[PDB]
This record gives sequence, structure tokens and C-alpha cells, in this order.
Amino acid sequence: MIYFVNKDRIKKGIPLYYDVKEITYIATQDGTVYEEDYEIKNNRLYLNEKYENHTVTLKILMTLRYVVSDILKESRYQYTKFNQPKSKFENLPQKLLL
Amino acid sequence: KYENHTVTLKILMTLRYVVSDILKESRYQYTKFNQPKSKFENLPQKLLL
Amino acid sequence: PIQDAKPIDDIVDIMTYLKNGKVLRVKQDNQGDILVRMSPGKHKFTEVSRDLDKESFYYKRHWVLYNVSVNSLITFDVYLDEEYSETTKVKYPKDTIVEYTREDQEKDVAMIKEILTDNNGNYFYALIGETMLFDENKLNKVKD
Amino acid sequence: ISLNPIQDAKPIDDIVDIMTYLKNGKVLRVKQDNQGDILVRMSPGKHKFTEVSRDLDKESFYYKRHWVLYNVSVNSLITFDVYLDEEYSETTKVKYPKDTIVEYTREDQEKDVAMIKEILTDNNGNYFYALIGETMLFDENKLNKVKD
Amino acid sequence: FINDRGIKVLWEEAYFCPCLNPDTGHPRVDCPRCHGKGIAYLPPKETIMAIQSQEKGTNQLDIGILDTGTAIGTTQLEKRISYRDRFTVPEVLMPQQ
Amino acid sequence: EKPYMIGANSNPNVINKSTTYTTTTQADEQDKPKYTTRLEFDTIDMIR
Ligand SMILES: [Zn+2]
Repeated sequence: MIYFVNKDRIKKGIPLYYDVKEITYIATQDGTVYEEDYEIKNNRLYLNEKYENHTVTLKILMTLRYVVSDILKESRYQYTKFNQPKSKFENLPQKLLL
Repeated sequence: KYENHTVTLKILMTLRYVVSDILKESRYQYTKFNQPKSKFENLPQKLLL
Repeated sequence: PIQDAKPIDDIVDIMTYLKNGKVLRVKQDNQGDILVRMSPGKHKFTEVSRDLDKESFYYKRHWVLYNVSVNSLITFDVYLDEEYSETTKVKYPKDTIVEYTREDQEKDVAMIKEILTDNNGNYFYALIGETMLFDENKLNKVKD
Repeated sequence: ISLNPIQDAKPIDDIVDIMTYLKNGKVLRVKQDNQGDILVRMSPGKHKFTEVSRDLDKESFYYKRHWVLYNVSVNSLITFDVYLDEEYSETTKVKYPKDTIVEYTREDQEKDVAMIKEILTDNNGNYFYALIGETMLFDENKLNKVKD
Repeated sequence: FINDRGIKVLWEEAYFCPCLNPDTGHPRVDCPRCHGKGIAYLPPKETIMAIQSQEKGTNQLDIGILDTGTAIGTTQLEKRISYRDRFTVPEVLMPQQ
Repeated sequence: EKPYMIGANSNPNVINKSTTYTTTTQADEQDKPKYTTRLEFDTIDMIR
């Protein structure tokens, strides 16, 4: 991802489009950036005044996530009776389209 | 004799083709067995004629 | 003599200078020259640059990480970036295959051992196994 | 206490001498880059044509070479080094052939490069090397080759 | 298995160049990092990778001929490739006219 | 006369062996053969 900095975003903190686990590589027009110049809090990024009107780009790692957009072959069933006091109903695995 | 006549022919011609695409274009092997050193060999291309 | 080259011999001195943070110039074979540097700050790691010219208001060097191999450093020649000279205007470079004739009119091959000049700009060359100096014309550049 | 010097298989560069030898019927050996080493021959008798064999050894009573007709190309001869089969042999595959520039350590601890002018062998089959400007003959281990 | 069936290949990661225009959001025509393309690249990493189904699909159009096709690759373990990463195979040469 | 004994090894060590690339050239060559069995259809039986 890439963001453009201005005199307002420097103080508020850059709102990131993605979440953050850790940062791989940062860069700008003046070159790379070190840990002494940037910090992250509550999934937003802060920079020092040296980059007031510079661009910043990041290679970032984020946790895998999914949502259930359909439920497919939704229910499969068995009257399990062997080695039971009485007939029992068990729901077998659903398949999800994530 | 055939100044204003029509003429028709049944004719035999050689088969011909052109390469209109190259498909599964490159396949490779580092052949090393029974060689002084590793060698690279290009396996057959498939052509859509 | 000429002050256009001051190669480093020991890799230990190279590492010592890298600890001091001074930039280095590392030659290559049939390939572009490289500059090498140690990153500042908390984390220490090597960085490289494909650019060579001096930093200025109109020219800035670009640095990126790379897993530099000690083999390159120990084998290839290394210089201090600030004190490197771009070129010495001589026909033959140092460590180049050359041909000549011995004192008994016998032809022999050799590599250049030293590159020298007088105060008037006339260039003299010394070959391996030959203490005497040779003219630029007397030498011959052997083809690879 | 040694064996006399051994001649290297001189490559032939001029096409004219190659063709003359071929017309004389003397066998030729062609080092193809892609598909190894082959023999080339002119057919005996009136029906003249070029023949090839991959029976890649000296002819022997127990090992007779078989010749297949082939349309050998001029360009093949020009671009590929060719040798007389009477010379090219396994006898001496010397690591540093004659006229090769090699790096040798002198007694003054100064490495010098010299061209091998003469090579010979001894009882043990070693490769004694003669370098221009020096009389003492060096050994295989002492020397070194510089490429490109 | 992967090291056996694969081919030596240079893996260079991709990242947006700083030279992008902050207002239009589109890149400079020429700069050292990226030659007009809006995406720069990191130093290469030597890698072995398997490749399949390589296709030189040609489309003939009013703008001209164009080479585009699908090639399916399979990496080693622990390697996390990213979108628009770049690979180059020095061994294999392609004819063009 | 003397007994035939194996003796010592002679192969030297080699490090960093590079692959061989077939060189492109317009010159002609000869395709090294293999002489062996051939498979064919029984065209007579196909007619049948
Ligand atoms: Zn750019």
C-alpha cells in the first residue's frame, strides 16, 4: 500500500486501509525508514516532521480472515444406533463457501 | 476452342500449415545422470497449427 | 607513483571500517560497480547502492538491503568511496595480460606489475619478472 | 630417465587443406558442439560421397568402424575445429596444452604468467611443463590457469 | 521434490515506487527505480520454482499483435509471494521478430 | 610380470560446477541415433 502525507495527516496519524501484524519494509523518496522515526498505535501510523510532504509506502503482513458468504451441502445426518442405549441423531460436517 | 466456355477442376495440393499459437511452450530438464556435469535440455513444444 | 588506488588487503580492516560506518566501493567483473554500507539505527544490516556519483543537491544515493556475501569482499577489490579515483589515463590497466620482448630478443607474456609516470606525463610500465621499465609502445595488449 | 616430448593434436583452420586431405581420403574428426565427436570420411571408389561414423576410436583388427552416408556441411567444418584422426587420441589429455598461458609461482614469491612452449612426460606419466624464460620444468600441481 | 522438478529463477518482490504523483495517483514516465511502470522492485533472490502450462497466447488487433498467456507455477515452502511479483528465467530464451 | 594392483585414486576435487547450455548456431549437425525396435499398426488388419 501507499499513502500521501500532508501537514494534517502527520499529527492525526495515517489511517491504514488494512490491519497490522508487523511491517516488512518502509520507503519514501529519501530512501528507507528506520524504527526511530515511525510508530504505530491502534492501527494508525505516525511519522516525524521530516516527511511533511513526502510519500510513504509499506509492505505489510496481516492475519488471514474470512466470512461465510454461503452455506453449501448444509446438513448431513446419521441416526447412530450401534453401541448406544438408544437411537441418537448427529449432525455431520457442514461445507462453507468463505 | 474454349474462348467463352466455363472450366472446372478437381485438384490435389500439398498440405501446409502455419503456427498460429505456441502452446505449453517450454518444458525443461536438468539432465545430470551419466553426464560430466549438469546439462539443460529443452523438451518438445506443442504448436497450434 | 600515482595516488589513484589504495586497495584494502585484510577483510578485518574492511569490517572495522564498516563498523565506523564509512562507505565502500566494490568492483565487479564485466558488471557495474557497487557501493556497500552498514545501516544505521537499532538494527544493523548491510545495504547496497547501484549508484556511484557523489551525493549532491541534484543527486542522491539509493540504499536497499541485501545479503552481501563475504566471498565477494575477500575476493573482489575494495576501496574507500570518498578517496577513490575514477580513472588513471593509461593505455593498459593494472593486472592486464600483456606481451613484450626480453633482453635477449625473446618474446614473452606477462601482466603489468606497476603503473608509473614521470613529471612530464610520460608513462612507464613494469612487468612481472622484469625489473626494468617499458615504454607504452614496447608493450602489446594481448587479446583475450 | 624420462620419455621424449609428445606432440599435441594441431587443429586445422584452413578449409583448403581440410578439403585436400578429404579428397586424399584421410580421415577427419569433427568436434561438434551440440552432439559430440564424430568421424568424417570420403567414400572410396567411383561413387564419391561423404560418410560419417561415430565408431570413435582408432581402427583395430577387433574393432572395425562402420560408415554412414551423410551430407556434411561446409559451415560445420568452418565453425567446428577439426583434427586428423591419426593424431587426436586419448594418449595425452593434458590439462594445460601447448601455447596456453598459465600462472606459475616463481622462487621470489611473485606469481607470473607464461606460455607453455614445450610439454613432455616421464616414466610415471607426469606432465613436465616448459615455460618461456625458465629452464627448470614445472609440474602439474604447481601451475594454475587463468581464464578470461 | 520442488528443488528436483523446479528451475532456477530470480525472485524479486514488488512495491509501489515513491515517484507516484500524489494528486493524480499515477507514476512518472521515467525514473531509475521503475521505468514508467508504477511499481518498483527489490533486489532479486535466487530461487528454484516449478512451472507448467506455459502459453504464448497471441492476440491480433487494430493496435497490433500482443503477447499474453498463462503460466502456472509452484513454489517452495515458507515463501509468501505477493501480487505483481516478478520472475525472470535466464536459462530459457524466447524468439521474437 | 608384476601383479596388477588398483593403487591410488586420481580424480581431483571440483567446486561450483556450472550447467551446460546448448549453444545456438546456424551450422549443420548430425543427430546421434538409437537403433531399436519400432512400433507400427497392422494396417492390413485395419482394412479387415
Ligand atoms: Zn518510480
